[PDB]
Amino acid sequence: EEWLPTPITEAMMKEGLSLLCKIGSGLAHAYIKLEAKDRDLTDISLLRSYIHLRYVDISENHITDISPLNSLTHLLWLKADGNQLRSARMNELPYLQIASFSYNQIIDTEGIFHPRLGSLDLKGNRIHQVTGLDPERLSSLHTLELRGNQLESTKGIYLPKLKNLYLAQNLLKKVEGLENLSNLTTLHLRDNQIETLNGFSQEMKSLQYLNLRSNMISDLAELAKLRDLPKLRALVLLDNPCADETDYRQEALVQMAHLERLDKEFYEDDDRAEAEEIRQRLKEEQDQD
Amino acid sequence: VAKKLASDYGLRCLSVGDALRGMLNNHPDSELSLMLNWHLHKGKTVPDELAIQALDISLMESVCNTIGVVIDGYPVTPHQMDLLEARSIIPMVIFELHVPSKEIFKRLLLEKKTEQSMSYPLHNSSQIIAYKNAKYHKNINEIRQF
Repeated sequence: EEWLPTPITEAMMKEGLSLLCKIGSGLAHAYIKLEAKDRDLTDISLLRSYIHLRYVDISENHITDISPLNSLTHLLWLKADGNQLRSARMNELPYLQIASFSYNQIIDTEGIFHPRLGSLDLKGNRIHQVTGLDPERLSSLHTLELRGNQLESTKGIYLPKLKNLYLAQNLLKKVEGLENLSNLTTLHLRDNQIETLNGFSQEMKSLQYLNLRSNMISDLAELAKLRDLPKLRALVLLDNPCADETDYRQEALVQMAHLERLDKEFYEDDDRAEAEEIRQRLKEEQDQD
Repeated sequence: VAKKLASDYGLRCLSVGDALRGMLNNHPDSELSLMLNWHLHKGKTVPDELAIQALDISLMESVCNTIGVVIDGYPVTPHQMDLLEARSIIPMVIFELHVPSKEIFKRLLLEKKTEQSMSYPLHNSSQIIAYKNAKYHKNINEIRQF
């Protein structure tokens, strides 16, 4: 927008390059870290000479592209948050264990393919939707963070490798479709908006915990539904309209005894002994059928 | 095994990186440190002469110099073996470990368990590991023969 051209020189490499380790051949040795987070940087052309890193942070810079890194996949992790990037259009990386590109100019999910990334963060990006999300080739992607993102359709996030996803504060007028991702272990809709289920079931069997803070939820009949999950043990409904219901947390403890936690608060365990009597009352109502 | 030896009778073992790293602290602007930096910034990963010097410098280290040192997995090339002989860095005795790939992979799966024992990211690619091991065979055969 206003920046000086900011390539880089030996001097920066002499400061940044650090941690000396024996290279991908297991023969010679190399420095493994780079550090030029914020120097108004724009260009990486010198960096090409140092293919052997495992770790870099260069977040909060004016860097617009890193495509030469596609030659250098032996890196294990990169952080470049805040930078000017628009999508992950890199090669399908065989080693980039982790990355983050939060607060970037990123819009979508292009190039998100890497077999050997496990965790990704992208909060405060401009992301709106799935644009290709391979169930298999992302063979290690276990974690994605996306807080605040501008998100849209959430079907097609069909990534069995993922454990947990965080679309908290994301602008999702509705969410949708998780049932097939059995490895799904946690979701936050913390500070989100929604009022009814959108294709969720016990088939997300690994799902232990869901946050729905500030969502529209009111009808505790939903407590009948995702109760079906075999391992869900925690929820949040804090600040939802259902917090005005006279039982609410109580009724939720009736609906799921192993609801250990709600609303930043582990349950009153002796109120589980209460809720067992209340479950008896429910069964006396229900077993009239 | 190297560590077990080092502990059990206070012996030394060295990797090349150990010396180079020591040099970085012992004087970051020594001749060898200056060359090392210059090469690193050129991307010249350890021109062997540097390691050779660092190693014989390590022989200065009194514990080793008087008592005992072992070196692990080094040289990695015949060319290094030759230049070591040229200085005459020359072990009295050499031992070699022959191992099925199956065992290596099983150990690596236990290392995978250790990765949860660990936490910070680390390079764990069995694929690279296999490549390196194969090239270890390639060079070690010639090195052994000589």
